[PDB]
Amino acid sequence: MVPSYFGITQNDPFIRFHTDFRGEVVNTMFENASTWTFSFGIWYYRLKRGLYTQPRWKRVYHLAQMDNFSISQELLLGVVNALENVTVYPTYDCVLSDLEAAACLLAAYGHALWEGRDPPDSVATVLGELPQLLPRLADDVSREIAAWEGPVAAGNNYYAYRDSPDLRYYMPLSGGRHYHPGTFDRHVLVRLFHKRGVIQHLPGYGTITEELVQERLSGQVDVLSLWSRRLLVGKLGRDVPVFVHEQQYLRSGLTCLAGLLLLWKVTNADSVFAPRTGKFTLADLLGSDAVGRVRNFEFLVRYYIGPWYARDPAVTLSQLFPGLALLAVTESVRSGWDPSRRSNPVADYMFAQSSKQYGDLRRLEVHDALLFHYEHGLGRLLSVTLPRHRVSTLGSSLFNVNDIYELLYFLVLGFLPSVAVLP
Repeated sequence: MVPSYFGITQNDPFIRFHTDFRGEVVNTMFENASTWTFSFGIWYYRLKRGLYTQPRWKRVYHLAQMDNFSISQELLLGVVNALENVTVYPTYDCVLSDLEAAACLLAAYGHALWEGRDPPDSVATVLGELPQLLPRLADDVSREIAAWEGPVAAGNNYYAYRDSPDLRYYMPLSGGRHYHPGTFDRHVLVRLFHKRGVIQHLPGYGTITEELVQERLSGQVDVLSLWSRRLLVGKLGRDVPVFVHEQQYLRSGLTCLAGLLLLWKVTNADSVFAPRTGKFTLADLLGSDAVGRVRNFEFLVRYYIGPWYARDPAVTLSQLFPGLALLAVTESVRSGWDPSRRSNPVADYMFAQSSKQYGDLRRLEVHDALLFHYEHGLGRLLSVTLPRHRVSTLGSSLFNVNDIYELLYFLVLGFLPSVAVLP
């Protein structure tokens, strides 16, 4: 009964909810706002139009008024549910989120800077320090890209994973829980972390040294392992995973760092106090009755990410930012890339989540195709000359996002409504 609150933008009040932030915000919008007059952009409309002519999906998603940009609550919840699950690792034995894995890599990175930084005490503290750590990481990445050796992976992507065209599942299956040798060879973060001594021995990356054989023989033994244990023993005790051997945590953690780097880059582009371009107002979401250096990213860290992690430590980056997942997947799809060769993968996963015909394995395969697009699109967006410009272009052309204030809400909601139909 004690209400929960999240803060999205500094110019806005906090948003009240009981247990499910996104679900309750969506429900309030359909109950209090004139949704029939809204647009959610052409990407959402094209999805509605495509489904409208398919009787099964028209019924499941309660589609009505074929030539209206407005979408049903059922369709909106369907899309959002698919996006939220993108970086969820749905195995019975998943003990860490992509966010906690990213926090361990970042604490190890901070220690490896050798600048006398105050050691963080927990994942919550590392999250609190993202506004200080991410600019340093972004500077190091920019230097690593400028001095890049050998070829760049397909799509000018510096954050690429080298998977076989036949790889259909995200879970690592080589020698237990490792990805095939060479999977991380062209990934800028892995190259940087290996250069800074964050990662010392990564199976399938580089060559086995005499020191690994000596460690295996004598037992006399690593920055990543030390920081993973320090941050996660409170949560897991003795059962702390070794990221270099349970590579799903290494890969999800790296993808989450790429996601955080992109969020830090685009969220701080302009002030929420500057004159508005778009038509969205908080009243479109909650109803009329209910309502220097740019630091929009720090505001989200303190009033959204931090409080969510405190109440639900299983939270993943796609559950926090389903709009980021929609942008990244769309960037990959539009580029012509396909994980089956190395098309609506969001809609494909929505269908797999609702249909009783799909077994667990088929649903996982469709989930993993969406996640492969997500990783590729995220890497593409972060690798372009001006990431803000490409994100701005996709936002205004497809997702009804026209300024920084609308971008911030879109990233957190997975959609952006505004009055499109007026007398």
